[PDB]
Amino acid sequence: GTFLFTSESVGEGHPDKICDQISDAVLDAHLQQDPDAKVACETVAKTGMILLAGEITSRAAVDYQKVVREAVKHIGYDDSSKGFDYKTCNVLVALEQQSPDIAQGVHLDRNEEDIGAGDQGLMFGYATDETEECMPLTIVLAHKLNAKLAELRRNGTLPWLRPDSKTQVTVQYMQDRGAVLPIRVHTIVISVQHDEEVCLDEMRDALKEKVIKAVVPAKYLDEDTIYHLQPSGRFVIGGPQGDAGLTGRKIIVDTYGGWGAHGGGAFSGKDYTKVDRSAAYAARWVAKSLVKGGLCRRVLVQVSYAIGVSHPLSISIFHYGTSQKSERELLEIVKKNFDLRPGVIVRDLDLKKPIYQRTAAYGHFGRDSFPWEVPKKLKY
Amino acid sequence: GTFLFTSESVGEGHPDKICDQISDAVLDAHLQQDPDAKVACETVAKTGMILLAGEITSRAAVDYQKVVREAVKHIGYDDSSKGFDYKTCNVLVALEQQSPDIAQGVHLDRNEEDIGAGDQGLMFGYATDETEECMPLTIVLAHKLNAKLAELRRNGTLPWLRPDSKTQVTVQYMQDRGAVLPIRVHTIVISVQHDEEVCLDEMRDALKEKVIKAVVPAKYLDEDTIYHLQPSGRFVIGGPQGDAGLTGRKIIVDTYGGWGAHGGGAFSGKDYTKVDRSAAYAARWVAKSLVKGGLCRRVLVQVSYAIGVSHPLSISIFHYGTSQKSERELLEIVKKNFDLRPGVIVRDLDLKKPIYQRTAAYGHFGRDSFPWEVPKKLKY
Ligand SMILES: C[S@@+](CC[C@H](N)C(=O)[O-])C[C@H]1O[C@@H](n2cnc3c(N)ncnc32)[C@H](O)[C@@H]1O
Ligand SMILES: C[S@@+](CC[C@H](N)C(=O)[O-])C[C@H]1O[C@@H](n2cnc3c(N)ncnc32)[C@H](O)[C@@H]1O
Ligand SMILES: CN(C)c1nc(=O)n(-c2cccnc2)c2cc(Cl)ccc12
Ligand SMILES: CN(C)c1nc(=O)n(-c2cccnc2)c2cc(Cl)ccc12
Ligand SMILES: [Cl-]
Ligand SMILES: [Cl-]
Repeated sequence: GTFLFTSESVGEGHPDKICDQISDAVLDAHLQQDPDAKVACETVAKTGMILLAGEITSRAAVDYQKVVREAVKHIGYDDSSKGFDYKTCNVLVALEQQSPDIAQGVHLDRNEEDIGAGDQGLMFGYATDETEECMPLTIVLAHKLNAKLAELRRNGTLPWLRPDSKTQVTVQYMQDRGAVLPIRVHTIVISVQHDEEVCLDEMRDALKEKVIKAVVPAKYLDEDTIYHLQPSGRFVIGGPQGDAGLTGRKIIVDTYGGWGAHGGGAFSGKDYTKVDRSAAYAARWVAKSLVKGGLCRRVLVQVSYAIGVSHPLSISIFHYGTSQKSERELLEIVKKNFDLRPGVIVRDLDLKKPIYQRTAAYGHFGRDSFPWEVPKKLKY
Repeated sequence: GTFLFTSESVGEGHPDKICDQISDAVLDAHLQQDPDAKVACETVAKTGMILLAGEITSRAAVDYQKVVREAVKHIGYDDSSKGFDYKTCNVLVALEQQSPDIAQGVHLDRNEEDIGAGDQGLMFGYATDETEECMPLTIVLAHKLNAKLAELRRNGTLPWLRPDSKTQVTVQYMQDRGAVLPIRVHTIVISVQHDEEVCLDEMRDALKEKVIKAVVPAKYLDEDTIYHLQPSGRFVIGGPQGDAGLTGRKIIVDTYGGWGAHGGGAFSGKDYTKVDRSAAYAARWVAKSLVKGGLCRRVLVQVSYAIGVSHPLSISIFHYGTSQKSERELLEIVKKNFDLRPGVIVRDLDLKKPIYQRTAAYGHFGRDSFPWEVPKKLKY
């Protein structure tokens, strides 16, 4: 019954993640002034460049240069020695209003509760009782390794660190009637951008002793655990200079690390009417409510929409064999307890609040008791 | 045992898909001259603009203006009345060489068979016996609906059609010990860009009679099937003008339509050393080989890598209950029959061949007998 499973995560300065965080900084800036802003902000990053491209209709007055540069500053790209600098990079803007054809079909002259979905699409929610926060251990550990690197960079413990990083964790699990039980960590990868002066051995020793041991419980690590630390051997060039980044290119890091499923939609840079985000958050809320409600140990929820239509077109449940109730019965419980119209999700999950930049690194789920992480008490 | 499942697809002129096709036109142009080109070409599309951003090291001499414009011409954006024109759009290039830090850690001075993975990451392959081509019926039908729209546009049957389209199909399935059996089509969505003169009723009638009936077998359609045809009511503005597109924003349309799983990596614009593409193609090849070999009715394969390391870090199998063999036994059969080092996959799947633009619309799998679609005869 033993098997392996692998998940990855990336740091705040990974170029795709920079784009997600800037897209969400833009969204938050609009929502602080206009809770009903319609935002579809894509970000592209390459050497010396942040480009914003997309569609925004809003009553807010947003200074894009300031918002972009402040987000890059927070990430830590503040000097040409690091490969990118918020003070001196190019910020280019290609933003137009939302298509009036989309606006008239989705929200114009619609009662909020009855607003149409902002697009068609499919979305999934997942939860697993293997951790208290109901997330896969593989991705929780991968996120925490990136967070630890940023913590040691910011407190000056390891001043050779730069903001761009990636981690990957392979866990060996056992299973019991579809539930999964972590046994040990089989393999860890860490790659992180660094300065020109630190040597490989110093970095590898610090990554094992100050990063991995500070995050992964010793009970999961043994003589057979495989460590791939700075496996490329050199990572001085990094950030957008090493690799072009785009918004919505880390959708699996944003969600379940390979577990569960994904409908394809990106979260960052989108207001609640874009069901790629709101319905995925609601589906996480449903899945976590079923697991914390004791109805199943693990569960996957699919939902889908048509542009301009409020009610979902389909809802489906997969319990991996971890419920005594059938998937049909669980689906009936979901339909009796949840209303997944976007105009209802916005109220239940408070989705006009400008907390989106906080979601754009380290995963959107299993952290900070955001509304979609607080289970709903189920009646049946 | 009945349940619903939904998948979507998009047309060649969907703005994200335009980007994938241009990224792969660039890759093919390089591979036609330099089979060993290192390509990481992202594309961004917004009103009047194609931007190329990324990293290419190649001995080829490529005329980016010609390659981009020819790809847009093929798609059908050839006039300002359609919202985008290959003859007159802006083509901007932000392409640099591959990072020397990546090159030295991945491939420089390495025997080809022993080249390192071009990045860390996780990838999945999936196959299902529900169709001859071993793909989910939901996504096969969704792709064929987009192909039919492009066919009727190009042959002048429905001259009001434009290249930007989306479709979505919900199938009602039965199940038998983990295998899935399609029963009927529950809901179909079609949204397609159109000219200013055609009315909604004309479009809805043509979509049902000339598109859906020409693709979906009548046995799946009944009095209860729900049709959402042009549900937004108006879609004159389209393509990049209606919505900014980016490479690698249709990764679920490119693969299994929500079924199976995804590791997060985008395919288009990348040469074989980027395991996001090559290892996902090899994992599809493994999954299809297990199903066509009669070992299981449905199967999921995970693989993972570390940058600079040739052998995968992990391989895992999930058979959904559709094999008499355990997942451990199937994994042993996979390890005895396949070598998933990128420098071996390139040879088995002929991945230096410039056929990538052909993969960049209508899904990378279940079509055209590409090498990853030809099962390997298994020994055990
Ligand atoms: C390996 S790059 C993708 C391939 C790249 N576009 C190329 O031209 O080969 C993906 C991510 O890996 C990380 N990376 C960049 N340079 C690296 C290096 N020298 N060693 C390890 N990881 C690196 C960064 O997080 C980057 O965004
Ligand atoms: C609905 S748009 C995404 C949201 C958009 N960025 C916004 O500003 O609201 C996603 C895709 O839907 C399609 N689309 C564009 N305009 C549409 C319309 N008026 N009706 C239906 N689908 C449309 C195109 O394929 C487009 O790429
Ligand atoms: C309990 N086991 C054995 C697994 N549980 C899962 O949920 N999935 C899985 C993950 C994502 C989508 N579909 C299924 C697995 C996937 C693989 Cl490749 C291997 C093992 C498992
Ligand atoms: C056989 N049935 C009942 C299903 N089979 C699947 O393979 N998955 C599935 C799809 C993707 C990832 N993990 C699992 C399902 C997912 C849902 Cl939400 C509902 C039903 C099924
Ligand atoms: Cl990456
Ligand atoms: Cl889209």
